Amino acid sequence: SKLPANALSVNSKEGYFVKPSRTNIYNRVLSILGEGITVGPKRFEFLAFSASQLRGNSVWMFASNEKVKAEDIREWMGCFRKIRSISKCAARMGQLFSASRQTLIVRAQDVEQIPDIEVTTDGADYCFSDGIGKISLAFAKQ
Amino acid sequence: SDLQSRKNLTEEISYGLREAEQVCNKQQLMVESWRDFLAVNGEDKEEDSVSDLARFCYERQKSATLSELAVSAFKDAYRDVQALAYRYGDQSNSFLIMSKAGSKGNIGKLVQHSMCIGLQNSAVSLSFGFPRELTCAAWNDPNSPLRGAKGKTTTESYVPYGVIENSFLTGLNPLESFVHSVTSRD
Amino acid sequence: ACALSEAAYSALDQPISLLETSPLLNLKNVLECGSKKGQREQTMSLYLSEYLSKKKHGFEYGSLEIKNHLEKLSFSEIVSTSMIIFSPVPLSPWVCHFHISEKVLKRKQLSAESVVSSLNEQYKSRNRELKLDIVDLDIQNTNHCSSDDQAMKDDNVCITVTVVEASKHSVLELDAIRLVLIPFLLDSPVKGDQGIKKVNILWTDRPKAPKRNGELYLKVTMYGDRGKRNCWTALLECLPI
Amino acid sequence: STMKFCRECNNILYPKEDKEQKILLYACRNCDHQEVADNSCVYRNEVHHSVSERTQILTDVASDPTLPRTKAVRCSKCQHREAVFFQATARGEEGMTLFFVCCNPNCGHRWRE
Amino acid sequence: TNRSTVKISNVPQTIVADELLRFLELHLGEDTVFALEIPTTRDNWKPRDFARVQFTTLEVKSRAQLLSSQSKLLFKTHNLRLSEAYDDIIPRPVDPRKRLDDIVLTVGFPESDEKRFCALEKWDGVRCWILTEKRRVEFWVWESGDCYKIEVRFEDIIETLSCCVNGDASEIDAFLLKLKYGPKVFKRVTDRYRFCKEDFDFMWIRTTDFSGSKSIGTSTCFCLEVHNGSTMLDIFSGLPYYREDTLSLTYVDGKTFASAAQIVPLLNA
Amino acid sequence: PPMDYAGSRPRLMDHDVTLEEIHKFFVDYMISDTLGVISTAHLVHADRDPEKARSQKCLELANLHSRAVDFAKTGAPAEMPYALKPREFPDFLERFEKPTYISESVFGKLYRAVKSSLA
RNA sequence: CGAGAGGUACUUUUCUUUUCUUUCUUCUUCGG
RNA sequence: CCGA
Ligand SMILES: [Zn+2]
Ligand SMILES: [Zn+2]
Repeated sequence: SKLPANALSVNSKEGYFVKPSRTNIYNRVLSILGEGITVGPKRFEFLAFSASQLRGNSVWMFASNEKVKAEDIREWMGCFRKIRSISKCAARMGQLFSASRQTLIVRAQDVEQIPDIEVTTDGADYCFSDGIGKISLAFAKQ
Repeated sequence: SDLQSRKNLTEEISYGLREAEQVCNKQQLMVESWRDFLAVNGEDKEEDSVSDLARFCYERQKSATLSELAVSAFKDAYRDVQALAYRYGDQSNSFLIMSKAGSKGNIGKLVQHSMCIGLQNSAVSLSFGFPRELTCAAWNDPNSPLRGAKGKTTTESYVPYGVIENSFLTGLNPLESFVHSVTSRD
Repeated sequence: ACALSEAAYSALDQPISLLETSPLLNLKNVLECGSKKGQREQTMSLYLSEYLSKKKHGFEYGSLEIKNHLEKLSFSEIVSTSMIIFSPVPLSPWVCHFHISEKVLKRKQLSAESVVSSLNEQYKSRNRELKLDIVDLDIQNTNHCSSDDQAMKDDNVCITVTVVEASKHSVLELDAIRLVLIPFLLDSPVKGDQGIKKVNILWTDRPKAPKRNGELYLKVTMYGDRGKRNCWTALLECLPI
Repeated sequence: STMKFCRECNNILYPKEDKEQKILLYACRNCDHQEVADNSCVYRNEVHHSVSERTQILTDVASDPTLPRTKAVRCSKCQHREAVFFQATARGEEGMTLFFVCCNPNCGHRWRE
Repeated sequence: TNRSTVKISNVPQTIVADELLRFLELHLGEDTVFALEIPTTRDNWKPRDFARVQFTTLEVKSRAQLLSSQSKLLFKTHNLRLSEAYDDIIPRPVDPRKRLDDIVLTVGFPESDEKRFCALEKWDGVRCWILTEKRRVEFWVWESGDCYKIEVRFEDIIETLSCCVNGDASEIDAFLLKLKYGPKVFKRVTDRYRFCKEDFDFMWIRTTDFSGSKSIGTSTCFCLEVHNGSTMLDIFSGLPYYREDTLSLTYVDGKTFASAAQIVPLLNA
Repeated sequence: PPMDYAGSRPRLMDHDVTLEEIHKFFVDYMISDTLGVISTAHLVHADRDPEKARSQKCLELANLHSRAVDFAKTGAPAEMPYALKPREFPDFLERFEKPTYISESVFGKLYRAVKSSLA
């Protein structure tokens, strides 16, 4: 079943204000995420987790073989050093994990950046081009 | 009504004053020097800053704003200590009748008559403080704020702040009577 | 007048604390308020705008950004160790070294270049310092000075103050630099203006000058202007905000 | 501020920079002696603004201001409106985030912005 | 009739728990009150207008309810009114036979193709509380001073047996439990209005396995060795999926599977 | 009129991620996750209270829902307060353990209309 | 007739419900 | 299982 908020990080008022106390389940799940599991002649390392894996308390794991490793598959997706957040750097590593069907590869020369449009009414920032884009008639057929 | 009710009343007063002292010690941390401690982070001195029971009383009397934010922090926590005269007192009590009728007196006079005097402070800057115990051992302490400069660098002026655990019925200590005389001379 | 005097006799003639006053003195200061001089206090009370409530906790952030902008913060409260180091064209034998830790600059929301810019902004606008035949005063910020005196802070910055001499040694005396040049820039603010004593944020329930249709407000205490300018006309120049 | 003593005169010394040698020397005013200086340090002072000695504790000098209080919020544990707000930093963040501290004496709760 | 914890409606606010305890033990029998708790708004100096009392049996609870309904409980000019509480003050089964004291608990799994049992570790002098109303069973395993509560639900048990260690079929001294899921492990960590009659002033937090050899994580089968199981068969018949049959077993030596990793139920590759 | 759209302030660190803060964010996502109770408490506080979806206890829950759905985006928890849980469930729920109560809203009528059909 | 002394003479003159929170560990909602 |  789902792990509750009382099986780990139990609250305990110590001193002036209350403070959450991390029990042995906290240090167990942290040790499993850090070191990994070791079944067979293999060892599974933390790759990433998707957006719905975070709500369902699941995670993806990979074993470092002779060909690739757990770091190479992570840097093959992209470079996450330009994100100074803790939640967004984890959320952008689960963006490329959707249940999809692959199509042909578009080269790096076929990029065209249109300047966006936005409105600012009464001090509140708004935008119309959140994630939209343009595509041709024949590209939908291909 | 009997001796056990008076013993339970004194045991409740002795814990209510100890809780009000902790309320004032909590409220004394609301300054611009403990902003790294009041924030939700990992502090190393979180167990060493709470045990300073005499340093907080020394810092409350040396400055004028920390005593002003602690008098108001004692006076609202004492509203639950003053609410014990209606539980233990009977409906045929003459002081409760004269206080609920509004003819003469209030509950603040009955608390000092029966349970405890409470907060004793003066609005004038003097050259001595109160040793937070008002006992015989507190008067003979050489590193006490009652004598003068405690050496924490010397001290020049104090704002007197003292709580009397006794009342006007059980009798006051000579140090507690001196504290009451200083706070009532004005 | 009888209804006011009857409230004047039956009032508490004892002060509550050292910060406040008696209810009798508070009535006396209100009734005898036309003295047109005294103590140079001139306390003001600024309010907040209506459009600041469009953000999450916008009033608290606005009051904190105001109190961070128009409060005086001297240069002496930022430095930790001042020294004079014989550095040796050099053109100056004495260089004032001001070492500042990197924690108080992040705590007061300052930087190593902003304090040099605000020191130059007070040097180029205040001629109250006595004349030592000074033509220029350059300030060189350095995060690691080579002054081999006491290597006790490896995570602090240094500020070197150098006086420009007019091809002579009439400025090179130590006593004048120690007594005039050092307290001039140490009593100069790096944040806010010079004529504001203290700013505190207060919460009120029945405020003066009510709105059209409980709120947070600030209480600015300004220094007494010795010139002909008013304290309100100096508070208005609140030009960035 | 750093004072030294003469070798034979046993008097005070004064710093005297030699313009023809571009060095620092300490010359005795009474006896004709010019000693070699060391480390070029002629002044050192831990900057303490306590210029009002034995008078700062009588009147409120306000060397430690109070934190402001607001009543336009509500705590999570208790349903109290009064709360202490201030600005600080986190353990590893970069910037300044708003914190809150409840004013209720029995709540003991604190939360971020 | 499920719980014995009774909530008194109007207690005086000028009393202590000892004055109510002596009053209840004067009106009812001697030391018939197990737990007593007066909730406080403050820490230790402001009791509330009600209190919770837990008795030792149901007969004294019904007698106290009959005395309260007839208005025969006058404590300092206050008529006590009894009602029903929400839960027990201490999760303890109200049965003198269900609280098995000083028994032998051993863990393991069937090793061979027969109905044998290999023991990894052995726990001596443990408690056993069969909570029928809460539908769970709990054990108190003391190890290196501190104790660890091991909660086992009724839905996790899929096969209840009746074994015999001493060989004789009439000497039923073991009860084999088969757990589908795993048990919840707890830990004990470390004053005026609470009497409580025993040592229960602590708290339970969910921790990991306490054994140094980590035997509990690979302990899907249990074996409750009792002192003398003769009339306990009527109590153990209330366990779900209880096979009504006596069957022997063999205590195999099983200290070989001793790993030190966090992931316990793995074969040595 | 509509509600606000800007969420909480983002939290930027002064260094790079050392692959342990992601572990801490994944483990601390289990605790302080009150996303499962906001939509329940809003649905009960709209059934038990008249002038539904316009009272203050509905506006605080609507703000807490918009703050809780951004917990996967930014690291700001929801912090569901006390004195806002209903402690009583309506008729159109499957919670047969809580001390429920007969719902007088349109949801109780729609729940009884299917019992009138499966009879 | 003016000066110096001691004495009567402001007494509580504004604290607010005395009923304010610990019965806790509990389903996110939609479409493939 | 996946996408707001
Ligand atoms: Zn330097
Ligand atoms: Zn609160």
